Amino acid sequence: MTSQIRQNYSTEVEAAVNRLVNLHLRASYTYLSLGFFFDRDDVALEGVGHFFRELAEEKREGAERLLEFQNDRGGRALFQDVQKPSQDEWGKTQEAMEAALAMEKNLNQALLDLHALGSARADPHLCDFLESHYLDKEVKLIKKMGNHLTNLRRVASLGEYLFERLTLKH
Amino acid sequence: TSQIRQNYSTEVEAAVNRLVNLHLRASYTYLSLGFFFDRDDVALEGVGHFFRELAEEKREGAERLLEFQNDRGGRALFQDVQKPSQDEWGKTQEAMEAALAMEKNLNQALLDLHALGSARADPHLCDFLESHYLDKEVKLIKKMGNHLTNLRRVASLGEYLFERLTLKH
Amino acid sequence: MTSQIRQNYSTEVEAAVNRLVNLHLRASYTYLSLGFFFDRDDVALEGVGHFFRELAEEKREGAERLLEFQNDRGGRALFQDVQKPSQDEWGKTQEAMEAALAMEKNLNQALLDLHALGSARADPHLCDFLESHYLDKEVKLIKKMGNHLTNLRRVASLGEYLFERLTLKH
Amino acid sequence: TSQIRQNYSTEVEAAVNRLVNLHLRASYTYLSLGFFFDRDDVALEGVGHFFRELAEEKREGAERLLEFQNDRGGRALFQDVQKPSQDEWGKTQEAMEAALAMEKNLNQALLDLHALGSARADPHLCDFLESHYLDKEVKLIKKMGNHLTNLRRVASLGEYLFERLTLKH
Repeated sequence: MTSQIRQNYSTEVEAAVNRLVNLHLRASYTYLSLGFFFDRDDVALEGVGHFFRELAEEKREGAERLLEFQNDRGGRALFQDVQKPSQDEWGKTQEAMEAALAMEKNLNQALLDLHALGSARADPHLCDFLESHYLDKEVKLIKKMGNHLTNLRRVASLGEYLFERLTLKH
Repeated sequence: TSQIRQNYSTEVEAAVNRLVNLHLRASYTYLSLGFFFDRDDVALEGVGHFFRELAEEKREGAERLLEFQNDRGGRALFQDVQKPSQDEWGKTQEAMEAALAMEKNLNQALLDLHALGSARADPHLCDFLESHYLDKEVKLIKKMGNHLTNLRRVASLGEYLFERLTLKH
Repeated sequence: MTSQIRQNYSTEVEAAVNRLVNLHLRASYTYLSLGFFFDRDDVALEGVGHFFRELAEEKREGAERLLEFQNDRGGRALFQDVQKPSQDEWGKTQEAMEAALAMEKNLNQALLDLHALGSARADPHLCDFLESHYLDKEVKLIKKMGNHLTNLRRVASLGEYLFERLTLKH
Repeated sequence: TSQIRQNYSTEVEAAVNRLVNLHLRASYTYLSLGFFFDRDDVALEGVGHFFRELAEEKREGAERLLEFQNDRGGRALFQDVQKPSQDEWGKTQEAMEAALAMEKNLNQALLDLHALGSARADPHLCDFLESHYLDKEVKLIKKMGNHLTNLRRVASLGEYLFERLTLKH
């Protein structure tokens, strides 16, 4: 059938929002894997673990907010398989932070493609939603990850422990 | 002409005037609805309060659009506020369908004004409409869709129960 | 690789905890799908939606607690694909509650299988953890779902709305 | 022969006595460790406080096991508490490895007592051990493993930094 409330909503935009919800769920899954990898007994870096566990929660809230938006606009959420994380062990915190930065840059590129699509179909509500809820948060998180990576390259064992102790915990 | 007018078009100004007129007429229709649902032969005060609040919201929208028109250097031109389309609105389901259609038309007018402002390169107007008008409209349309679904679900007795358990509290 | 803290922990039990984490994640995914299906404009039962959204949170906390346990015991978490929910649309709230009850009973059966496995391999900490954190919660949730199903069969349109209004909180 | 003894075995009673002795010996060793780490030529007061707290935890464990033995109708038999296995414990990494080995031995003894009580069908003893001894022991072993990983990571200067930023916090 057709929704009674659906207005100025495209099927392409709806599929793109569904794919974005899947991407956000996959990112939350990867961050859960990272956070639980970093509290292992042979890693023992609980600050990095808390960082990634908070990022997993943030991505989960993002996916749930995108689903609420999809429901508000008259679209039907179609859930897909949440692909497992790309790695089982993430090595040092620098490699893990580089992987997280690449993943958020890909998520941001997807957000920007959805914004360009919504601006093409003249969907101002979708673009305003993405701007007020997704774009600035993402650039802030990418800047924070760049700072963390710079400080990790600076302290590069002992420097890794000092970074986890004095930067991530504080 | 005005000393403060900048990046403001005459087409956009006329569109804002027509939009404040649409908002005033929608507030008028919601006032008529809320006072129809308070009659002694209707006696549904929850759905009456619903439309009485919607009339206030539409009036605030029209006044905010007028403040915007004044802030941008435009001249507000007021027109006749056409009387509501109906005197009696029947059951609450028919009235809620009429309100939903009216707000879908209002949201379509808002989107047309946003497209006009984006074509004329008026970023302030589009930002104003996005931050103040679009999301409120989609939220109200979703609420009206939920109300209509629940009204179709309960459909006399179901109407009273909907007004008591959903609209009143 | 011969972790320093692993003691009285089996590889079979570790694989079973991993499968349980995957089952809990799949259940949380299914409950998220349910709670967002019950918030559509053509369903409009936000009480049932809130119920299922709260259950998805509980399943996610269960999976995270099982992962914390796996880390505490010296096991390595292996993440798999989170299979998409079994249905896209769940029909009436009675069919959806029956599906949720079946899923809860299957999750409880998996928990009991893991408890029996841990008792077979003489793993007292695992069985104590499952008893104090998972079994009673499961039987309470199953009893609540049985009560909800009985009341839904009792009120069986108008009865569904009345059940969502007077029984389910928002 | 006691009036309250029920479902209590002589084997289980002897095992609880041996476990109380093991807990007292572990408390003695942790006391020796904590007082070794506040020496003037060690000067690591954080890792000293760590072991001073662990000694108190083992003392509470032994006293709770004695209270349990009294509650079940058994007669506590106290034995000699052997001196700690070392007088000087070297660096904090060697000392933490020794503490981890002692904790794993204590946990293995707890698991043997649990298996014994489950063999004699003593559900109260197993429930007591599960609710009071097993989870605490696995948490302490995980904490010691994390401490050892961080000590191997920072490994002089790294040892001081670990005692300052991890143990004092």
